[PDB]
Amino acid sequence: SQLKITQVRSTIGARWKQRESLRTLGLRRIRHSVIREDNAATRGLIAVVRHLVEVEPAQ
Amino acid sequence: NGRDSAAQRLGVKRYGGQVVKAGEILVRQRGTKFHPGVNVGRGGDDTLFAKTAGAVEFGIKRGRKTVSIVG
Amino acid sequence: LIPRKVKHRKQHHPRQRGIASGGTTVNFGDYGIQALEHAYVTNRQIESARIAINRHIKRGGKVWINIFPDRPLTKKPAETRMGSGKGSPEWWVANVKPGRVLFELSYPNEGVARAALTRAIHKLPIKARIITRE
Amino acid sequence: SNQLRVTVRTETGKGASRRARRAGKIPAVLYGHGAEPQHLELPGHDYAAVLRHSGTNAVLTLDIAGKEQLALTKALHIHPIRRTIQHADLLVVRR
Amino acid sequence: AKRGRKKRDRKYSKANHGKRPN
RNA sequence: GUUGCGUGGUUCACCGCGGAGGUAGAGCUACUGGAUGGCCGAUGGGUUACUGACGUCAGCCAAACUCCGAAUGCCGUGGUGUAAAGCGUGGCAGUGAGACGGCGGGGGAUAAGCUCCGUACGUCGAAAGGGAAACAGCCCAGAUCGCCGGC
RNA sequence: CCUUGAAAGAGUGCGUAAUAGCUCACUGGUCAAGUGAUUGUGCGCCGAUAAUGUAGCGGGGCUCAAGCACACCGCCGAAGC
RNA sequence: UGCCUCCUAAAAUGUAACGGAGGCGCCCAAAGGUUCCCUCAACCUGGACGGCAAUCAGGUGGCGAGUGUAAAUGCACAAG
RNA sequence: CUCGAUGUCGGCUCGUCGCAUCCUGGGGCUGGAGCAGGUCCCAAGGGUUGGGCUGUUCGCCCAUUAAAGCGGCACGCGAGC
RNA sequence: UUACGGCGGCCACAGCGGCAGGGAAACGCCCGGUCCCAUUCCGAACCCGGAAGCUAAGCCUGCCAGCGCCGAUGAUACUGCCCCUCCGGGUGGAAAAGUAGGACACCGCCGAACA
Ligand SMILES: [Mg+2]
Ligand SMILES: [Mg+2]
Ligand SMILES: [Mg+2]
Ligand SMILES: [Mg+2]
Ligand SMILES: [Mg+2]
Ligand SMILES: [Mg+2]
Ligand SMILES: [Mg+2]
Ligand SMILES: [Mg+2]
Ligand SMILES: [Mg+2]
Ligand SMILES: [Mg+2]
Ligand SMILES: [Mg+2]
Ligand SMILES: [Mg+2]
Ligand SMILES: [Mg+2]
Ligand SMILES: [Mg+2]
Ligand SMILES: [Mg+2]
Ligand SMILES: [Mg+2]
Ligand SMILES: [Mg+2]
Ligand SMILES: [Mg+2]
Ligand SMILES: [Mg+2]
Ligand SMILES: [Mg+2]
Ligand SMILES: [Mg+2]
Ligand SMILES: [Mg+2]
Ligand SMILES: [Mg+2]
Ligand SMILES: [Mg+2]
Ligand SMILES: [Mg+2]
Ligand SMILES: [Mg+2]
Ligand SMILES: [Mg+2]
Ligand SMILES: [Mg+2]
Ligand SMILES: [Mg+2]
Ligand SMILES: [Mg+2]
Ligand SMILES: [Mg+2]
Ligand SMILES: [Mg+2]
Ligand SMILES: [Mg+2]
Ligand SMILES: [Mg+2]
Ligand SMILES: [Mg+2]
Ligand SMILES: [Mg+2]
Ligand SMILES: [Mg+2]
Ligand SMILES: [Mg+2]
Ligand SMILES: [Mg+2]
Ligand SMILES: [Mg+2]
Ligand SMILES: [Mg+2]
Ligand SMILES: [Mg+2]
Ligand SMILES: [Mg+2]
Ligand SMILES: [Mg+2]
Ligand SMILES: [Mg+2]
Ligand SMILES: [Mg+2]
Ligand SMILES: [Mg+2]
Ligand SMILES: [Mg+2]
Ligand SMILES: [Mg+2]
Ligand SMILES: [Mg+2]
Ligand SMILES: [Mg+2]
Repeated sequence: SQLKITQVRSTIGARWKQRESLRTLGLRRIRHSVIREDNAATRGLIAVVRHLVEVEPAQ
Repeated sequence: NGRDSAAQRLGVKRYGGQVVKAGEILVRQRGTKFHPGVNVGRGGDDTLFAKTAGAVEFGIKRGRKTVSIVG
Repeated sequence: LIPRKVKHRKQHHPRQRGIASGGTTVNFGDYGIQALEHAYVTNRQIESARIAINRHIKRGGKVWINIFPDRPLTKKPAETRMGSGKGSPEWWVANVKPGRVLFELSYPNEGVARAALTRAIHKLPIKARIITRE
Repeated sequence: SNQLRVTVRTETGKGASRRARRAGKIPAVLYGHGAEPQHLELPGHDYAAVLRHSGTNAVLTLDIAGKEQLALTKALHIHPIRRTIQHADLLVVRR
Repeated sequence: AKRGRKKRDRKYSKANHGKRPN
């Protein structure tokens, strides 16, 4: 159950928790993508940075 | 108008579940807003220090909020 | 309309946000005036509206004023620079939120009652409508 | 007498209530002697018309989507501004 | 009066998103 | 802030668990005060149509009211993640006149391109490029260099 | 307040200082299809009102929309990728 | 202009103004320590002076009294 | 904003603009018989005096006139007085 | 084990109040102030020696929603973060009050009669 997260909006103007959640997820720049195991922590991060990312269930 | 006094930095210093050493101050307060429990002294100005090493525990003792140390 | 006593002569301005949660329906009379906007209604405005209703009906009926101006507002002297102590109280004001019923009226004639309530509404610094007791 | 076409609320909450009110229904609950509450959806216009015609204490022979059981209105929540019904409290009655 | 009003009114635009300096 | 030498994940983020609260709201026959309309009627008035106490019946209000009471934020802890987090000790600093915008407040007349606070809030300062006609502080976005490529 | 009851006021509004006159509140049949009140709403009208020169779309121009709402389809667009 | 208490102060701490309210520059040889004991205010009824309210008796009363002194937090398990 | 200088009242001279109109022009209503008015609407083409007192602006007054308007322009204008 | 006397846990869903039933052991009421001890006066209280009488009280058992107490679900207020020019919306939390209801406690140790 892996999720594919892609950064869509920029980090400029983002708040501290949002920037740090993006860093924890591992996204560097816009249009960058990572694959993460779906669980409670991952969904918490995605919830915090929902407006800056788009998430689709890629395998 | 215009006068004031210094802020006294009152309140809880160690919270529930925290590991403390003997003598650690736990609650600075005026009067007994909290009450000493097992292994907890009071102090000359209601200071609620720890008499033993352990973990903090807040409770109820028939109306009084109490702070106790479990070893 | 002035309180006999207050515990604090100088108070912060009442906060003008949200919808009124209490006194939103007619309780005493069968006709009422319901506010639709926030304002600081003063005792002078209240007296004006009350006299308007009374002097239009001219006889019969009962009028209730379910608001009291017990919040004071201060004002500094006219010719003074900025910031040399808070000013002395000048006005007495009631904090009104949308949905709050201001006046209550009962009268045998619906047309005359509605005309008097409209006359009252046109004296207040708010948009207000007329609601019945269903 | 006062027949009502109600359905069980699939989802409850702030957003669900807002969506139902926008769609034109009235969220409600049904409790009483059975010590068990149910969340039902009441169509707005017909329920309001029933309330106007037959009064507040009118017996409501509403039937669940599959079952029939009459009840009574215990309390209604009316918006101060819109003066419409947001919520209904229906109490079962043992005749 | 008019200068301030007209300068303040133009922050209501799609690009500025409802805010502007001063 | 930078840099030398130590320490090495101790920092921070999310999830779970253990904790203190009295703000928003709300309530008040739960206190202290204010306050609308009745019933009853304490006193005072010349047998009382006049003041109408206390309660009680309904409806209310409060920064210095609270029987209550969030959301957030804060402390600790167990996991997961994350190079240029953190901590100690030395060398060398600069800064200590900030501005505007969003939200919460005080002063002011709830006026000021006014003034004073808060805000792991933003930008400018010290940030070029695209948008807003022009337009430090608004929206998008952080320029290693080259290209007569694409989205 | 009642009464020839076809129908109907010690008066609905201008109007005599007063008495009159004036219409109207109401009915008979002539014609024959909708007529009024009121609620919430979308977009519009007035209130509107300073001084060098149009001067409150950036301009030309635009309702045969190049305006507004909803739905949909392409593309342009930065030193971002 | 130093110190103490509350609100502003936005439910940890801290937080400005020539913002809103008050206090302190002491007092007690017991108003300190310890041991033991007790529960107040208010209201009702009855009772020479004595009455709204002096001391007495009986009920009701869980904190609405009291705390050396401002306010806050506490104290009826009493810190009274 | 201007402190390594932005000359401050009144007057003279020269103006220019607005209309919230003083006269002249056109109207509605009138508690407009006529003459004269009042109030409101349209209208900025032109015109809108000379003296006494005061540093004055302002103001009072004298004699006229169809009229003796109200304001902005660094309270227009001192490298023009 | 039944139902009694203590000691505790907990501090109202357990309290207050009303209505009934009990004195085997016990617990109390009760008899006097000679002894210890005491009354800011009083053997009222405390303390001392006892059982002449008794469940009338305390106490125990059962029944009462009466006052008081606990209290949902749903909805709403409020709110973190986004969208948004305000209006409002999305998403995640979520009251107080009120309603349905609950409730005249529950749990452990020792001792006596009974076991
Ligand atoms: Mg303080
Ligand atoms: Mg001391
Ligand atoms: Mg309320
Ligand atoms: Mg009005
Ligand atoms: Mg909490
Ligand atoms: Mg407080
Ligand atoms: Mg509040
Ligand atoms: Mg109260
Ligand atoms: Mg409060
Ligand atoms: Mg805080
Ligand atoms: Mg260093
Ligand atoms: Mg300094
Ligand atoms: Mg400074
Ligand atoms: Mg602000
Ligand atoms: Mg401010
Ligand atoms: Mg400023
Ligand atoms: Mg700020
Ligand atoms: Mg600088
Ligand atoms: Mg730039
Ligand atoms: Mg920066
Ligand atoms: Mg730019
Ligand atoms: Mg393209
Ligand atoms: Mg315009
Ligand atoms: Mg690049
Ligand atoms: Mg504070
Ligand atoms: Mg604080
Ligand atoms: Mg002093
Ligand atoms: Mg003492
Ligand atoms: Mg002593
Ligand atoms: Mg004592
Ligand atoms: Mg200068
Ligand atoms: Mg100089
Ligand atoms: Mg120069
Ligand atoms: Mg001129
Ligand atoms: Mg004109
Ligand atoms: Mg005439
Ligand atoms: Mg005329
Ligand atoms: Mg002209
Ligand atoms: Mg011409
Ligand atoms: Mg000049
Ligand atoms: Mg000169
Ligand atoms: Mg010059
Ligand atoms: Mg000059
Ligand atoms: Mg010059
Ligand atoms: Mg026996
Ligand atoms: Mg005796
Ligand atoms: Mg007994
Ligand atoms: Mg008995
Ligand atoms: Mg709930
Ligand atoms: Mg509740
Ligand atoms: Mg009970």
